[PDB]
Amino acid sequence: DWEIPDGQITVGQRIGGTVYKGKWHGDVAVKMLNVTAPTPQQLQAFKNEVGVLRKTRHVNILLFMGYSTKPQLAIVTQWCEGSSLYHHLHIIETKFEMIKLIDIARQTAQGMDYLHAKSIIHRDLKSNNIFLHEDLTVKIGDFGLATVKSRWSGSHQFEQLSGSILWMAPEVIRMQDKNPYSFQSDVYAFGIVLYELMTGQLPYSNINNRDQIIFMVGRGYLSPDLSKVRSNCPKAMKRLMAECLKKKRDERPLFPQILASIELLARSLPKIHRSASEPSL
Amino acid sequence: DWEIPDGQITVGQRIGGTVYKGKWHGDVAVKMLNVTAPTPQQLQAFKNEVGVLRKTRHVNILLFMGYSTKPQLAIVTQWCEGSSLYHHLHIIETKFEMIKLIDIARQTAQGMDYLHAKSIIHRDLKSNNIFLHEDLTVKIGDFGLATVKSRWSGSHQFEQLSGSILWMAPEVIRMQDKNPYSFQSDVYAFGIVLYELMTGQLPYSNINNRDQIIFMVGRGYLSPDLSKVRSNCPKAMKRLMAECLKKKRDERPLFPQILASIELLARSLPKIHRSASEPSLNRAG
Amino acid sequence: DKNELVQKAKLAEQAERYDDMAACMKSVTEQGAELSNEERNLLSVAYKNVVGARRSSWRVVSSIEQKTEGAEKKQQMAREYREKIETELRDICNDVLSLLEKFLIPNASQAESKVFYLKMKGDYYRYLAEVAAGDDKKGIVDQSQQAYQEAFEISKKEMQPTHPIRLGLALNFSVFYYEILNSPEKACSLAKTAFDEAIAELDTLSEESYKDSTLIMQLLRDNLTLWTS
Amino acid sequence: DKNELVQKAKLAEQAERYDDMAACMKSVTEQGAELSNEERNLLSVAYKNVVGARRSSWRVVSSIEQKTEGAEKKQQMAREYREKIETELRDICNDVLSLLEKFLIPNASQAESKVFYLKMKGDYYRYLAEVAAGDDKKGIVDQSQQAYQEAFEISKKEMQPTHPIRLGLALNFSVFYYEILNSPEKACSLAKTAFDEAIAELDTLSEESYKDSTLIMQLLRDNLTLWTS
Repeated sequence: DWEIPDGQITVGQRIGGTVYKGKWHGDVAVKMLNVTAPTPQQLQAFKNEVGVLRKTRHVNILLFMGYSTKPQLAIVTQWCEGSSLYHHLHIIETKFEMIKLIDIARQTAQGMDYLHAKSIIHRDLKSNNIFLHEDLTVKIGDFGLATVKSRWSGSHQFEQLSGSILWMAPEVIRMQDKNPYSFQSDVYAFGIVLYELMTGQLPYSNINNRDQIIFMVGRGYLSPDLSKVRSNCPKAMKRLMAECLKKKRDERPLFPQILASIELLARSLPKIHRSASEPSL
Repeated sequence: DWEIPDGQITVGQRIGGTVYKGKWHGDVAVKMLNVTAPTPQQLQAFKNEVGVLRKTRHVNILLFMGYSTKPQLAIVTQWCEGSSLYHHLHIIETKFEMIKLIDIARQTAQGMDYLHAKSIIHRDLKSNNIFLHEDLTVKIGDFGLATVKSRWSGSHQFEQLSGSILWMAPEVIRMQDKNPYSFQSDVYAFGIVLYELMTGQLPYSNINNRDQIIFMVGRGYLSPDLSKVRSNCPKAMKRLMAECLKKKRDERPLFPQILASIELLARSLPKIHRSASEPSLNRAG
Repeated sequence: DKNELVQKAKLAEQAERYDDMAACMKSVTEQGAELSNEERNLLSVAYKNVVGARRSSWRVVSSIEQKTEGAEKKQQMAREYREKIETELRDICNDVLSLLEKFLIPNASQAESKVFYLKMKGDYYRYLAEVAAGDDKKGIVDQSQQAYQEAFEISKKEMQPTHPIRLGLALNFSVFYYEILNSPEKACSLAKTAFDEAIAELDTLSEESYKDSTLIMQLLRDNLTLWTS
Repeated sequence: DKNELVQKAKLAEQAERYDDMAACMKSVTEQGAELSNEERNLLSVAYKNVVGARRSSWRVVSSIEQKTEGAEKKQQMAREYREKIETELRDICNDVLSLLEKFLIPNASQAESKVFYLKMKGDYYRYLAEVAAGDDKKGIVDQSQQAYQEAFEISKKEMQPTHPIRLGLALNFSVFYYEILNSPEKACSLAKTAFDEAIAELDTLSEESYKDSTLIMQLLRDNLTLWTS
C-alpha cells in the first residue's frame, strides 16, 4: 500500500490541481488539492489518478511515490531537476542537436508505448508534461486526465471536455462519440510534440483566437503547417510527424510502429559535424 | 500485476542467481535462475524477492520493472550505465572529491532510510550492490536476501547464513538469536561502506584467511582500523563511521539519525562553489 | 545615423563581436539624445560582455598570482599581466561611467531609466572596486554604494517589487554588500526582503517581463543559500 | 630568454589569451634556433586558436552577407565587416607563413618536423584560400596543394601509417580536396586509404600517441560518412 501516513510530508515552494516542492525521504513533488471539502467528483478524480500511476514503473514515466489523504488529497512523485520540454523549446530556446531531438522523440515514444501496453490513455500529453530530467531522460508526467480503457462501452458515462487545444485531435475536439479518446488521440498529441521538436514553435502562431482554433481544427479547415520544420529535420521524421497528425485517426501509427520507425530513423541516420578538418590535440 | 508474458524479454550478454543484459522496452537487467527444476525453496526465494521489490519506488532503489516465470524464473529491473561503487573504489580507483564521497554516503543513506521506513531489511548491502548510475545517482540493488520484518517472533525458523563477510555485523556472524538481522545490521554494513569511501580500501587487508576473519570478528577481536581514513575525511564522518560500526548493535544510529547527521556533515563542510554576479539579465533576445 | 549605428550594433552582437558592438552604442549615446530602451539594453549588453571578458581574465591570473607565492619569477610575471589586464578593465569602466555621468543619467526622464542607469553606475564602480587596492579603493566603494543607494530609494518608491529592474538592483546591491563590503548579514537581509516582497505581489508580474523577474528571484534565493553556507 | 618566452606562453595559454600566447612563440621562433617539439606544439596551438577565432567570425558574417541579398544596406554593412575580418585573417596567415618559410621549414632537421611544418603550410594557405576571391585564389590554392603534397610524400616514405602526424596530414589534405578543390571522390579515397592503412598496422601505435591517432582515425571516418551523404 502507498498511503503515506500524515505528518511525514513537508510541503514547501509552489510551481503551478496545484503543485508544490516538498520533502519526504528526499526532494519530492507534491500535487495536493486546495479544496477543504473534496466533492465526490474530485474524489473519484484522485482515486482514478492514483489508480493509473500505481500501474507504472518505467524510466520514462515520472515516478509515482505515494499518496496522502489526511491534510489534503495529494499525490507524491519523484522531484525533477531540470526543465520541461516546453521550457527548453519555447522559453530558453535550448539549441539541441538533431540527434538529441530525435532521442527525445524516441524516449517520449518509449514511455507512451509502455502506457498503451498496459491500456492507459494519457489524454493530456504535451510539451509541458514531458520533463528532461537531469537534461538526459524524458519523464512523462501529469496523469490527471489519464484513464484505463474499459472493456465495456457503457461505462464511459459523461465527462466535460478539458485539455490544451493545441494538442487535441480533431475527433476529440468534435467530441461526437461517447468516447473519442483512443491510443490514436495520444499519438496525435505526440504528433504536435514532434512539431515543436522539429520546428521550434507551437502550431498556429498566426492565430490567437482560441475559439477559432477549436472550430477550425475540429472542422478540418486548420492543421499544422509542416513547411515550418527546420531544414536539418530528417525526411523520415517529417513523414512520421505528418503520419501522427493524420485527421482520420485510424490512419495514425501506434507506438510500437512509432518506435519501429524512430527506432530505424536514428539507426540509418547521419549525425556528423561537417567541418571536422583537424582539431588541436 | 507485474508478470511479463513470455517471449517479450530478449536475454543478451552476461555479467555475473545469474544476471544478463536483456531487452524489454529498452535496455533492462535480467536476473533469471538457471535451474530448470525450481525447488520450492528457490521458489519462495523468488516470491519473496519480488514481494520486496514491489514495495519500492524511490530514486535510490534500483527500479524493479517486472518478473517472468514461464521460460525461467527471472526478475527484470532498469539497466544501469556506469559502474558499481565497488568498481569505482577498488578497480578503477576513481578520484572522487570529498564532497562527492559525502554525497554518495548521503544518497546510500537515503535509499536505506526509505527501505527501513517500509520495514525492509536488505541484508546484503555492500559496495557491489551500490551503483553510481550515470555517475550521478546511487541506486541500491540486489534484493536477493531482502526480507520484511514479521510482527511475530514465530516465522524466523531456520535460514543458513549467507552473505559477504566483510560487511557482516558481529551479531550476524555469531548467529546466536533466532533472528540476528535488524535495521542495525544494515547500518553496520553501511558502516563498512563508509570505510571504503573514507579510506579507499576494504577492511582487514593484512588478513587473507577467510575463516579467521569470521572467527575474529564474531569474537570481538577484530574490527576495522579507523586510522586508515584519508586525511581529508571530515571529523564528523570518521565519528559517524565509528558509530555505525559499534559492536553493540543498539549503540548504532539508524538512518534518519544517519541522514540527519550526514545532512549536517555537508552543511558546514569545506567546499568551493559560489558565484551569481549581476547575472547579466540580458533582457534582449 | 543613429539607426545605422544601432543596426550595425545588432550585427556586431550576432557575430559575437562585443567590442565593435560597444563602439556603435557608444557613439549612439554620444549623439547626446535619450536612448530608447532597446538602445539602452544594447549598450548594457555590449559593455557587460566587454568588461566581463576582462573580469574573468583578471580572476584567472589573480589566482595564478596567489598560487605562485614565490615562485617569485612566475609571480612577477603573473602580477605584470594582471596589471596589464587591470588597465584594460579600468579604461572600460571609466568609459562607461563617463557615458553615465555625461549623457545617460542626466537625460533619464522616467524613474525606471534613472534606477537602470544608477544601478549600472553602482555596477561599474563595483567592477572598479573588485580590482582597486589601497588609496583609490574607499572612494570607489563609496561611489558604488551611493549609486546603488539612490537607485534603491527610487525603485522602492516608484516600481513594483516584481519589476525585473528593481529585483536586479536588489540582486546587485546585495552582491555589493557581500563581496565588496564583506557584510553578509546585510547582504542576506537585502536579498531576503527583495525576494519576499516580490512573492507578496505576484499579481504585479506582466506577460512580457515575467521571465526575467522569475529568473532574478531564483538568483536572489541562490545567493542567499550560498551566503548562509 | 627562450625559456622565459616559453614559460609566459604557457601562462598565456592557461589564461586563454592566445594572441599573447602567439606573440611569445613568435619571438621564440625568431630567435632563429630549431624549435623543440613542446615549443612547436605551443606555436601551433596559439596560431590555430588565433586564426580560428577569425575564421569562425568570417563564416558568421559571410553567412549574414548571403542571407541579406539586398537588403542592400545590411549587405553592404555585412560585406564591410567581412572584409575587415578578412584582413585580420590574412595578416595572421602571412605572419605564420613567413615564420614557416624563414625559420621552421629551413631548420627542420628530422622527417617528422618537415611533414609537420609542410602540413602547417598547407593549412595556412588553405585558410587563405577559404577566403580568397578571383586572381589571388589559384596561386593560393596551388601553394596549399604543393605543401600538402610534399608533406604527404615524405610522410608515406618516413612515418608509420598510424603516426598522428601522418594521419592528421591525410585528414587535412583530404579536407583540402573536398572543401577547396571541390573533388569529393579524391577526398574520399585519400581519407579511406589513410584509415585502412592505419587499421592494417595497429601494432605501430605507441603508448604516448595512441590517443591522438585513434581520435584522428575517427575524424577520418566521420568526414567520409559526411561526404558520402
